Parts: sequence; C-alpha cells; structure tokens
Amino acid sequence: AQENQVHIWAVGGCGGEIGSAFEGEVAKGLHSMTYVDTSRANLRDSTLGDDHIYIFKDAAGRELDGSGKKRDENAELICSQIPGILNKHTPGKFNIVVFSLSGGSGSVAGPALVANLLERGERVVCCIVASFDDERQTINADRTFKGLMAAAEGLKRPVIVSYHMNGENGKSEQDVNLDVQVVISQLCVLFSGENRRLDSADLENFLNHPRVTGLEPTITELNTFMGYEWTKENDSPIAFCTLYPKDATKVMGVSAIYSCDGFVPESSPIREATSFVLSTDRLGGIIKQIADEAKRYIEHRNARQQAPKVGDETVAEAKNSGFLLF
Amino acid sequence: AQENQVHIWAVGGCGGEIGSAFEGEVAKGLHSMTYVDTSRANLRDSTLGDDHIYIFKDAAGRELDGSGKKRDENAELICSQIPGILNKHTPGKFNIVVFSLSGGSGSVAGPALVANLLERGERVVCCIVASFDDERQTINADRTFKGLMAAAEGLKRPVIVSYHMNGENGKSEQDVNLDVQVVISQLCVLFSGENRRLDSADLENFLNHPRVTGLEPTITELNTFMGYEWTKENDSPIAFCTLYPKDATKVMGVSAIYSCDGFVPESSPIREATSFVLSTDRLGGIIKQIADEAKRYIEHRNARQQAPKVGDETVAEAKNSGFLLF
Amino acid sequence: AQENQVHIWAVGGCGGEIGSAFEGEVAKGLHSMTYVDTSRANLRDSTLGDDHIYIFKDAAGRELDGSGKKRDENAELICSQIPGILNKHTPGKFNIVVFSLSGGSGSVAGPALVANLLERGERVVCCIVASFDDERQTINADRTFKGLMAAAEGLKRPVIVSYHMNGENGKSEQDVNLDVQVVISQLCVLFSGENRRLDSADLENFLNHPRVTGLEPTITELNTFMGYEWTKENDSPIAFCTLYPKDATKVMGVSAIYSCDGFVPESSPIREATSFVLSTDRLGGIIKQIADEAKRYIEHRNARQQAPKVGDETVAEAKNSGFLLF
Amino acid sequence: AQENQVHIWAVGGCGGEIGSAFEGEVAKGLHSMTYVDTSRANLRDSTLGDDHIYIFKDAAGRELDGSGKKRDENAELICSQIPGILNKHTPGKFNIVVFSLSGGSGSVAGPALVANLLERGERVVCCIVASFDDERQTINADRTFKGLMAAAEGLKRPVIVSYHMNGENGKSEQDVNLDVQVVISQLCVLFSGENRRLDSADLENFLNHPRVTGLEPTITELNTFMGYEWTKENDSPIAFCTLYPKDATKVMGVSAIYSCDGFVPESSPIREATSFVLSTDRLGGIIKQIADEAKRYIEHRNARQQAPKVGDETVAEAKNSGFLLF
Ligand SMILES: Nc1nc2c(ncn2[C@@H]2O[C@H](COP(=O)(O)CP(=O)(O)OP(=O)(O)O)[C@@H](O)[C@H]2O)c(=O)[nH]1
Ligand SMILES: Nc1nc2c(ncn2[C@@H]2O[C@H](COP(=O)(O)CP(=O)(O)OP(=O)(O)O)[C@@H](O)[C@H]2O)c(=O)[nH]1
Ligand SMILES: Nc1nc2c(ncn2[C@@H]2O[C@H](COP(=O)(O)CP(=O)(O)OP(=O)(O)O)[C@@H](O)[C@H]2O)c(=O)[nH]1
Ligand SMILES: Nc1nc2c(ncn2[C@@H]2O[C@H](COP(=O)(O)CP(=O)(O)OP(=O)(O)O)[C@@H](O)[C@H]2O)c(=O)[nH]1
Repeated sequence: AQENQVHIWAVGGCGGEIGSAFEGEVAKGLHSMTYVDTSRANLRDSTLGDDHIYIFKDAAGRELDGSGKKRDENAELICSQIPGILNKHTPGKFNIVVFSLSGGSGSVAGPALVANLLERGERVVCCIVASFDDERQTINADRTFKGLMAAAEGLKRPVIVSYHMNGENGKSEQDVNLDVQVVISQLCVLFSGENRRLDSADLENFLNHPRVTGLEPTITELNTFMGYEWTKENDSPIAFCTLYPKDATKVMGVSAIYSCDGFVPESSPIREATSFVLSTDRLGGIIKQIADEAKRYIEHRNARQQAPKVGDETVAEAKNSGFLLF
Repeated sequence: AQENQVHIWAVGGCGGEIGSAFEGEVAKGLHSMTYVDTSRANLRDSTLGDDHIYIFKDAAGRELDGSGKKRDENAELICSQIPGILNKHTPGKFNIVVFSLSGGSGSVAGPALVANLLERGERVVCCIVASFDDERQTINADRTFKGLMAAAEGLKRPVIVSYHMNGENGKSEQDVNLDVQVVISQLCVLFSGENRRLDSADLENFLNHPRVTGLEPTITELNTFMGYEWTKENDSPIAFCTLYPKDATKVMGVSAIYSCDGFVPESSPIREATSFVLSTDRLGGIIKQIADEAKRYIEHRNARQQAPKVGDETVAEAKNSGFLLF
Repeated sequence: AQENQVHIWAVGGCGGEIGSAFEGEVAKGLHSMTYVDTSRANLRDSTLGDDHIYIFKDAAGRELDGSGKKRDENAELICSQIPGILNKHTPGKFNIVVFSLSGGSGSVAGPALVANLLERGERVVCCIVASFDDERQTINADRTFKGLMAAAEGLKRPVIVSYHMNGENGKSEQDVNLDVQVVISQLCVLFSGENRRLDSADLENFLNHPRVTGLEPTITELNTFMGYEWTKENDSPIAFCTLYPKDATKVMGVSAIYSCDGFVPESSPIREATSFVLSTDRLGGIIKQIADEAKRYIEHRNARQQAPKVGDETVAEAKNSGFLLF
Repeated sequence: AQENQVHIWAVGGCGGEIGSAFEGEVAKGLHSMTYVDTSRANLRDSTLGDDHIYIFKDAAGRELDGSGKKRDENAELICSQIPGILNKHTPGKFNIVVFSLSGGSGSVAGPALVANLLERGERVVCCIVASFDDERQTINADRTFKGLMAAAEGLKRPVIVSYHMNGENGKSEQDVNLDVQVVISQLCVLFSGENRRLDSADLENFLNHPRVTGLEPTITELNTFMGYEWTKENDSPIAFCTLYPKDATKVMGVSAIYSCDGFVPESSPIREATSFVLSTDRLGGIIKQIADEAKRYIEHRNARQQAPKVGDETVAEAKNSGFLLF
C-alpha cells in the first residue's frame, strides 16, 4: 500500500521515534516504511496500520515486550525471524535502516537487517544513533559497532553508516532526531530515482564502493553537506555523489576515487547543491571515543564498593523455606 | 474484582495500617490489594471485602489471633500456607510487599511472600519499616533483615527494599506511614505500564539488575527522589529509572550501570521528574545501626538484676498440688 | 458390511460420542466405521452391530470396563491388542482416528492406532479433542500430545492432527462435537476418491508431506476453511488441498510448498471452495497452552494442605486385625 | 434374594435404625442390604428375613446381646467372625457400611468390615455418625476415628467417610438419620451403574484416589451437594464426581485433581446436578472437635469427688461370707 522505491526500516524504539515524522510521506507515496521492534509501547499512536508494523514474537507465537537493553536476551529469536520480515515486507530498491547502538532491540535487529539485506544483494544505508548514558548502553554501543565492522569484512561489502551521537555538543535527543531526519529526507531525494543524470548503476557503485575504488571493504561513514564550503575540510573522500539544482555550479577541489552527479527536478525541495560523502578517515576517532567511554565505565565499575554479604554458613542455615533463620 | 497490574500485599498489622490508605485506589482500578495477617484486630473497618483479606489459620482450620512479636511461634504454619495465598490471590505483574521487621507476623509472612514470589519469577519490591522500641523488636528486625540478605544470595535474585525507620529524626509512626505511602504511590505510577517509553522488559531488568549489570545478587536499597538535586549525592548508583513529565529535561551527572526512561501521561499525578534509584552502598550503614541497637539491648539485658529465686528444697517441699507451703 | 474407502476409528468414549452421528452414513455406504473402546457404557444404543465394535479384553479374555482416566493402567493390554484390531477390521484407504487426549482409554488406544497405521504405511488423519478440567486430564493431554510428537519423529512420518479444545471460547462439549463432525464430514468428501482432478497419489503426498516438501517429519496441524478469506491469515502453509465446486475460482495469494486441486461432483454436498491446510506454526502455541495448564495445576497441587497423619507408633499399635486399638 | 450392585451394611443399632428405611428398596431390587449387629433388640420388626440379618455369636455358638458401649468386650469375637459375614453375605460391587463411632458394637464391627473389604479389594464408602453425650461415647468415637485413620494409612487405601454429628446445630437423631438416608440414597444412585457416561473404573479410581492423584492414602471426607452453589466454598477438592440430569450445564470453577461425569436416566429420581466431593481439609477440624470433647470430659472426670472408702482394716474384718460386720 505504498511506493517501494525507498524503504525505511525504523528498527527499535529509537528508530521508531525518529521515523515517526515520515508517516505522512508514506501516505503521499514518497517512500515505504516498516516498523521493526520487540515492543509496541512506542507504537501506540502510529498512523500506519499493522500491515506496516512487525513485532518480534517468542517461540509461542506471542509478541515480546522489549529487550530491556539486553542484547543477548532475544538474539536467537530476532536472528531467526529476520528472513520472515523481509518476505512479508519486501525491501525497497534502496533501504534505510534506522536504529540505536545502545538499546537491546534496535542494536540486534538493526545489524541483523543490514547483514541480511547486504547478503541478499540489496542496497542499504544505516542511520545510527549512539548513546553512552550507562555502562550497559556504552557496552552495547561498543559491541554493536564492532559487530557492524565485522559484518563489513565478513560480507566483503561496505556498511555505510550515518553516525550520530546523543551527547555531542550537548544536543538533546530531539536535536539528534532532527539531524537524522534531515539525513533520511536527503537520502530519500537521492534514492528517489527521479534525478536526471543519476542512474541506478551509479548509486550501486556508490554504495558498494570497492567495486570501483578497489579499496578494502569496511564500514564507511556517510556525511551530508549543503553548498560548497565542505570541500576545504574533506577534499579527499573515498567517493561522493552530489545533487545540483537548476543552473548550479559544480564542486571543485575534491579528489575522490569515485564520484556521481545528479540534477534535482525543480519541483523537488532541494535549493542548493547537496553532497553525500563517503569516508573512513574519521572511523578511528569514533572507535576511540567509544573505547574512551568503555574505559571510563570500567574504571567506575571497579570503584564500586563490595556489597555486604551474609555469611555462607548463614545461607546454609537458611535452607528452610522462606529463608528464615529465627 | 480489581485490576491486577500492580498488587499490594499489606502484610502484618504495620503493613495493613500503611496500606489502608490505598483502599480507595482499588475501587478506582488503580491496583489490586490483598491483606495478609495472622490476626483480624486491625482489619475491623476495612472497605475491601473478605475476598481481599487472608488470615492465617492453624491446623484445625481456625484463624489465628496474632503472633505477639514471636517470629518462631507460627513460622511453620505461615510458611506452609504461603503457596495457598498466591493461588487464591493471583500476584500482579508487579508486587509491592509491605511489612515490618519488628513484629512476629509481618516479619515472617513478609519474607516468606517475597521468597516465594522471587522463586516463582514474579517481580516484587518490598517496603520495609523497622522499629527498635523493645529488645524483642530489635532482635526481630536484626533477624528478619539477615533473612532477606540470605534470601537474595540463596535465590540469586536481588531483594529490592525501601527501608524505613520508626525512630529516625523523631518521626512518628504517622510520619513514617506517609513516607511509605509516597513510595508506594510512586511505585504504582512506575509499575502502571502506561508510561510511553517504558517497557515490561525495562522494569524486569531494573528489578533484576544482575541480569544486566552482572553484579552479585544481594539485597538492594530503593530510594526515590523528585527533581534533579539528588544527582550530587548519589552520582554512582547501580541502576535508576526516571519518569519525566511533558517536556522535562533529562538527568545528567549520574553514571549508573543501567538506567531507564519513562514519560508520565499528562493525566497522571506526576509533575516533576521522579527517579527510582537502586544502590547497595548504604546497606553497611543500615546493618551497623541495627547491630548497634542489638548490642545496646544485650548490654542492658546483662544489667538485669537476678530475680530472687526460692530455694530448690522449698520447691521439693511444695510438690503438693497448688504449691502450698503451710 | 460397509464401503472401506474411508474408515472412521471412533476411539474412546469421546470418540464414540463424536462418531455416533456418522452411523447413518455407514448404512448408506459413505464410509466404514469401527468403535474401539475399553468400555461398552457409551455404546448401549449404537445402530451398528457388534461386528463394528471392538472392546479391549484383559488376560482372561473378558472385556474391560474403562480405564478411569488412568493411561498407565491398561497400556500393556491395549498396545498388545492393537494388531488384532487391524486384522479383524481392515483399515480403509484413508483412516480418521478420533479420540481425546484427556481420557485414559482414548488417549492410549488412539496413539497406538495411529502409530500402527503409520508404521504399516496407511494414510491416517487424527481428530483430537483436549480437555483441561482436572490435573489428571491436563497431565494426560500433555503426555499424549508429547507422545504423538515423539511418534512423528520416531516413525519419520507426519502425524496430521485436527486439534480441538473443550474450554475454547466457552464452547460446550456439544459445540466441540459439531466442530469435529464438520471436519470429519469434509475429510470424508476429500478422501472419497470421487473428485475429478484428485488422485490417490496426490493425497498420499499431501498427508506424507516430507516426501515432497523435504521438511522434517513432525506433528502437523490440519485446518479446514470455506471460501477464500482464509488466505490472508495463513498465506504461508506447508501444503494445502482445495476442493472446488463447479465453475469456482481458484485460490490466490497462498505460497505453499505443495498444493492439490479437486473438483467436487455436483451431487456431493459441497457448495463453496473447501481448503485443507497443513501448518506447524501454531504448534508452539498449542504446546504452550498445554504447559500453562500443567503449570497451573502443579502450583495448585503444591497448595494442598497436608492431610492429618496419625502417629507411626499408633500404626504399629494397630497391627491387630481390623486396625482397632481401643 | 436381592440385587448385589450396591450393598448396604447396616452395622450396629444406629446403622440398623438408619437403614430400616431402605427395606422397601431391597424389596424393589434397588440394592442388597445386610444387618450386622451384636444384638437383636432393634431388629424385632424388620421386614427382611433372617437370611439378611447376621448376629454375632460367642464361643458357645449363642448370639450375643449387645456390647453396652464397651468396645473391648467382644472385639476378638467380632474380628474373628468378620470373614464369615463376608462369605455368607457376598459384598456388592459398591458397599456402604453404616455405623456409629460411639457404640461398642457398631464402632468395632464397622471398622473391621471396612478393613476387610478394603483388604479384599472391594469398593466401600462408610457413613458415620458420632455422638458425645457421655464420656464413654466420646472416648469410643475418638478411638474409632483414630482406628479408621490408622486403617487408611496401613492399608495404603483411603477410607471414604460421610461424617455426621448428633449434636450438630441441635439436630435430633431423626434429623441425622434423614441426612444419612439422603447421602445413602445419593450414593445408591451414583453406584447403580446405570449412568450413561460413568464406568466402573471411573468409580474405582474415584474411591481409590491415590491411584490417580498420587496423594498419600488417608481417611477422606465425602460431601454431597445439589446445584452449583457449592463450587464457591469447595473449589479445591481432591476429587469429585457429578451426576447431571438431562440437558444440564456442567460445573465450572472447581479445580480438582480428578473428576468424573455421569448422566442420570430420566426415570431415576435426580432432578438437579448432584456432586460427590472428596476432601481432607476438614479432617483437622473434626479431629480438633473430638479432642475438645475428650478434653472436656477428662476435665469433668478429674472433678469427680473421691468416693468414701471404708477402712482396709474393716475390709479385713469383713472376710466372713456376706461381708457382715456385726
Ligand atoms: N536520539 C534519541 N535517542 C533515543 C530515542 N529514544 C531512545 N533513545 C536513546 O536510545 C537508548 C535506548 O534505545 P531504545 O529506546 O531504542 C531501546 P530498544 O528499542 O533497543 O529496547 P526497548 O526499550 O525494550 O524497546 C537510550 O540511550 C535512549 O535515551 C530517540 O527518539 N532519540
Ligand atoms: N510506622 C509504623 N509502625 C507501626 C505501625 N503499626 C505498628 N507499628 C510498629 O511495628 C511494630 C509491631 O509490628 P506489627 O504492629 O506489624 C505486629 P504483627 O503484625 O507482626 O503482630 P499482630 O500485632 O499480632 O498482628 C511496633 O514497633 C509498632 O510500633 C504503623 O502503622 N506504622
Ligand atoms: N467434546 C467432548 N468431550 C468429551 C466427550 N465425552 C467426554 N469428553 C471429555 O473427555 C474427557 C474424558 O474422556 P473420555 O470420556 O473419552 C474417557 P476414556 O474413554 O478415555 O475412558 P472411559 O471413560 O473409562 O471410557 C473429559 O474431559 C470429558 O468431558 C464428548 O462427547 N465431547
Ligand atoms: N443419629 C442417631 N444416633 C443414634 C441412633 N441410635 C443410636 N444412636 C446413638 O448412638 C449411640 C449408641 O450407639 P448404638 O445405638 O449403635 C449402640 P451399639 O449398637 O454399639 O450397642 P447395642 O445398643 O447393645 O446394640 C448413642 O449416642 C445413641 O444416641 C439413631 O438411630 N440415630
């Protein structure tokens, strides 16, 4: 009941909340959207029907009610039901998987969706939000990110990631949601297929850059810019695709291995040149920042005072039901 | 005849008096409530029917009339009838067992209920009141608390306790009742399941923290705060779940192993951010204070003057019925 | 004295009562029927003669009078006499074993008949009624159902089961009887062999699906629908066979591994497309529901008050005949 | 000279008087009846012939003339002559031993008959009347009840008892007789074997419940109810068998380990659902009441004034024949 050119996979509660602003676009036929979550708590007022909502179910066929930031809890159930999701909801030509590395549901169904879509040969770009409010969230972000890195090397296909941070620059979760929504909205225009000079084969090589560049397949970061001022700082990316409005000057000074051009129709809401840039030079910084939080919480964990423990003989004395010793 | 989302187990006379303020909520469907006691002395004017009241019975099937602050008197009867209580009164999804460590009934049926609910896999939080007015009460409080500590280690599942004191800061029993009623009222909102971003699995891991944190299972203290000023003193809790009103700023500076977020509906009576904090750093202080009272009463007991005993030969002389010396 | 195209094995009291509505069909040559039971109490007014009734006999050659919901009582006798039943009453080309999982007779002679018929290479479909009124009935249903699951894996041949529930939707036993009678009546038309486009080899592969599908042999659930509305909910079965009336549209949207078609003669009482769907996706739900009742009765059993026991010395004192102590 | 489906053993004077209302039923072939007593005082006008009356005889082969509430007087003779009673009067398929725990004859021949019938493998249900008018009656009732409990525990077979009280609710002996007669009539209807869905094995497992339930064999109390209102108070029985009239709704809300169903013929005098319920939760109350009566009578006995005893020297003086002092 929707156009399947671009498919948005709002995985997890964080992905569902971020994608809740794209429900109107589905009605207008811009793109198809599918919610994937282990709980229906966030989705109590979605405009889309249950035909666009999938909730993971246990062995008894009953819907789960969240993972509670515990990735290992429902890993088997989620990984087993991922193929079923793709059959019921056919992936679009270009897929946008949105999830959070910190939760226990989005960070398991997210990489599982990306791995299956990449293995099937689909074109998928992941929008990622990472939080470090707790030790559990930080460890989940560390393990999920390493999982994606292992996915790119294991599948020999790059995993394009639009990374985001909850605590960056003191931005609230509302601010981060606006940032991600801008990236998804721009990716919708890029993947719409209505661009004059941009073909499907061009975007296939853009997303699967090692086909053309010959570089080693690894996780790649996607950055989106407007105007031409971004060329000074990122003059040497792996690849980039730029969409220009009518009678717009090209971008110069960028020496990329691969490049693409597109011309946005006058009706579409793009008024200045928009560039989608792939690079892996900032991956080391992102990994270091994640490891910094992990080290910080490990040091803080080692500062925990040991809890007062009752004697082991007392426990043996409390073998009576109710653990009463009198 | 009541909603079973949250179940309040008013165990003992102290628990019954504290819970008597929640009878109106039962009629309004907020939560289900069950009185558990060895006597009907306090429950002579309860609005709830006898279907919500369970009184322990002896071997002959006749209701008891209290334990008289003697824990060992009816321990076998209470522990044997605990499973029957849970069948007749089905435990709610979240259970709140309220009892006093000093009495002989609440301090036995309380830990028995908690041990059975934890063993069955239910989610239970205990509200506890401790008194040290008499040596018997002090020894009972010391004994019951050690029993709970052995219960947490024996069941490998934490026993969350909202600890309270009768003699703290010169507060009367009425003042302590208001303090506990606030905690139970807030726990009712937390466990209501109507929070937007809070799932049952989030609360399951919050209550059973060693699943997520990996810490050793032990008795854990629960503290509840409003606003954000509490972050300065308790910046290092094991876990904490915060419920925010509409457009409320998050809590910063708290580095917990696990945390949860929730958003209170506008209709519910929460107007400022309420935090439910779990920590075990004050357990040593509580145990020390309890042991201080026990030492004080042991010293006072050793100062008792020996009662003037009649001669043993006189006892042999008074073997006549009625013990008459003539 | 009857046509042997379809054979109905009314096993047990529940099976005999359900099948008592098919006695008229036997006289009209629609199918052959055989009552198998450990007691003749229910069969005091059957139109069919004793040549169509088999009652289990003990070692002395005398007919039993029921099992009393005790499966283990006559398991040896029943399993020993099953081959004798099949010789005296030759199984039809398609067999319909009807029995209840709760009783002690139908739940032993039922699976015994199914295991023998499957081992001999016959084509058998079981109609099953499960009850959970008592702990004994629930445990019998749990053990019988697991027995059938072990039968399918041990024989490497699926055990097709038309599952039914006594307490489902508050339906009375009369309502469940009507539901089963409809399924048996439809299976009679399917197995009649008078369908234009349906062959015996097609039905052989339909019942023994792993021959064609290659799936693992296990217990399979049979569901029957009229019309085409069922396709929305069960669009992904293992296999399904549909019987269409004259000039009836085919079923679309169902992606099954195996499928069959048949055209009902105009005289036969089928007026809309009837589908026979095999699936194992609801087996987990059925097993969970059975285990839920078993857990409930185990908890209820642990709440039993221990019976008052006279002293062991008193028993030793009552060694005198008549157990009188004076 | 009578139908042997149900056998009524009217033991003792109390049993004979209660059973005197069933002679017409014996004349109509409903059931066989046998009077067993140590005296013929009550049986001076019985319609039944002496072939249905057995009177205990002493060593010299002459009939006794009662025990006079002294159990130990003729215990050996009764225990020795019990097998002869069973040989001369063949026990029915279901036996109903009716006796009083207070007398010296019924309370000895009753338990002996029950123990012999249980040992032989027969199915026996005891109707019991207990009186506490005298200390001797109270002690006899206590001793007989303890003996029955010992028999149930030592035979590993439950002793089903329909307990009755003479002094309960101020009911006269006529009222207790009517109650016991109603219970016996209902048991006769249950045991008639003419019920549609009820087998002999069903009743065998119902009476010998540890075969099915697995519970410890002990004395079990039988209670009979009409309608469905009894479910509220006795929702947790060990077992229960219900007889329904034509088109009668089943009983719901009763969670028993074992249960049976039967359908009364339209001719039989049952117009509403009749339930026979087995439970051991009220045994403690009965034992407590009996012990309370025994304690009361012991206290009253200890208050007896010592009889004025003549001097022992006077007794030595009165060694003359006739004990004359002169
Ligand atoms: N920037 C955002 N961060 C969010 C949002 N929702 C949650 N989060 C953050 O993500 C983390 C929790 O991730 P999720 O809410 O997706 C948890 P998940 O869906 O995986 O499990 P359940 O909560 O059991 O559904 C935590 O740090 C939250 O503060 C959101 O809309 N925006
Ligand atoms: N803060 C409160 N303390 C209470 C309250 N009621 C009793 N207590 C205190 O608890 C202690 C006695 O415990 P309980 O009254 O619960 C006695 P228990 O129920 O175990 O036995 P019974 O009195 O025979 O029912 C003693 O120190 C009391 O002062 C109350 O409503 N609030
Ligand atoms: N839906 C139905 N359930 C039935 C019917 N007859 C019995 N039952 C249920 O099945 C259960 C008892 O099973 P059966 O009567 O078949 C006992 P079985 O034949 O195995 O042993 P006997 O009674 O000794 O012959 C119990 O729950 C009954 O309520 C029936 O006609 N329909
Ligand atoms: N409810 C009834 N109680 C009875 C009846 N007959 C006697 N009793 C009571 O039972 C007690 C005496 O028991 P029995 O009459 O059976 C004396 P038993 O037969 O053992 O000796 P004999 O009197 O020498 O035959 C005493 O309390 C009587 O009041 C009766 O018909 N109904």
